[PDB]
Amino acid sequence: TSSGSEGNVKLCSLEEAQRIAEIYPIMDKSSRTRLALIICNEEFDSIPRRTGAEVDITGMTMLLQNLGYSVDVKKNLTASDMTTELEAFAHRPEHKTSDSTFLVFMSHGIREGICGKKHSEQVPDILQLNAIFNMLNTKNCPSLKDKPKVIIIQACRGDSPGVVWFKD
Amino acid sequence: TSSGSEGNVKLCSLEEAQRIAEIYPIMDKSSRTRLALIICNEEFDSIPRRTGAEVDITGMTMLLQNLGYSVDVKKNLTASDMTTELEAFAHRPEHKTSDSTFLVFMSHGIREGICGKKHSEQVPDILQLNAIFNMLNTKNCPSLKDKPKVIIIQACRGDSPGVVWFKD
Amino acid sequence: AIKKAHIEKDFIAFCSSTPDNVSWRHPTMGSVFIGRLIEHMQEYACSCDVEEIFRKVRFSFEQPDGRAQMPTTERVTLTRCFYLFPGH
Amino acid sequence: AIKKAHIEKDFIAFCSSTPDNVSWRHPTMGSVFIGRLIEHMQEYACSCDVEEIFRKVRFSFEQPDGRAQMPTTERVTLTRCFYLFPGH
Repeated sequence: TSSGSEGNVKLCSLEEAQRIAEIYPIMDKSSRTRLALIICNEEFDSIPRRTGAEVDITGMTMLLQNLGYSVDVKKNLTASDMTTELEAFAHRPEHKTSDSTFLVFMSHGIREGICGKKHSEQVPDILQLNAIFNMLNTKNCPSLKDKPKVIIIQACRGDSPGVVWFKD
Repeated sequence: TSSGSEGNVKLCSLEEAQRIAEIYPIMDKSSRTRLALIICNEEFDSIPRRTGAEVDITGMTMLLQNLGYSVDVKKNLTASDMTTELEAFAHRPEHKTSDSTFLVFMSHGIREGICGKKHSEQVPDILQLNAIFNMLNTKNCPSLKDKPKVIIIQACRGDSPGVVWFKD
Repeated sequence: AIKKAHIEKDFIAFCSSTPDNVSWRHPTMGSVFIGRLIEHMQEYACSCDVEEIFRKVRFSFEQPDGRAQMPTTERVTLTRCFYLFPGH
Repeated sequence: AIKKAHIEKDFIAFCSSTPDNVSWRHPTMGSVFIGRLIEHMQEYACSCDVEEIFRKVRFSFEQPDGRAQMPTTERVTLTRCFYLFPGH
């Protein structure tokens, strides 16, 4: 049933879990404090409005909660604000009593990275994927040492259609 | 036995293969023309000699042959020569009657990419990983469309030791 | 006593398209990649590790239409399989 | 008739270390990553797909010594499992 905390996520039965040395350890459900962060930019100064972004926010928020994560949702941030938010997320004490984390980024994007709210061609406002890794690594986030860190990014990575033609 | 063409690679039995819709198709052994390319830089103009590189060449060459690939070995190339060699490899007619390919790169390396033979800090001679993908993609190598392209790179990606300290 | 640990480990990134290339978003239905990811997570989290789920998402994009994209898994240092074990 | 195909698909890259970081090579024994990859390929090509083998190589590097490195899988657009099926 979809009435439970896991919603529309298909459950893993006890028999299936026993069927599954090479797996990341899962902390006790009763005491663990899983955290997830969604950063979504919808309204921009110079780039068109990202219509439908709210559907993405709703969908990802509910899914991550279904999977057991407490979800923080931050909207319409500059690359500087995104950096500050990531730094704060890395400092959260809940990670110590967590076994994993999810980070979701949704915005306009270019080849170099993810667009902040103030982005324009004249004055770039970009957050690089490299910066995300650095802020969440063992040096800057020791609490997530040995724990899976999943980064999801919705954004263009350039202007090309990503296709080529071929004949049969 | 290690006397066969597969050498020290453990064989997949017929029963194991049948045990294994979501797998890349394998072409007939009798007619397929699998190709692999190893580029290894050992002797440089300004960077120290890569002692032991010959052990790597021997090991990778023999392994790729064991797996069914005809291996081309090219040594001590500039980034320009590497580009020319990659372009030639992408043009090989054997890829048409192949199901996959392996590309191996072994050299000194920096954050930006793989060092050519003429590399120095004053005059960089670097091949980017991005260029390797571009030269082997569907646009520039249509013969390898839908076929696994495996790229292996031995090189530093910077000067850092890659470690941090923690206490128990 | 102090011990050494890898500075970067246990990461997986999943991008909506390949480098240089666009990602699509429906004005009312949302981003295609996001919608596709949710559906696959709901279906396969019980039985598949995250890497395998991401591969399945990729496979669902295989046949290109007028709005094509190929999600890319990036910078992977997962040393183990990450199973979500939904319900536990 | 012409049809559309993804410009970039069915790629997997495997690097000897993480970005910013060194990779090690023994003067007589060769590169650690290369040697470790060969051993894992010889053992696991029969039973595991290339992605899984690369993960196993990563796991073997987990405990850092005086010369640490963490091999990284990059830019993956494999839509299927790639099994080598050695012997066939």
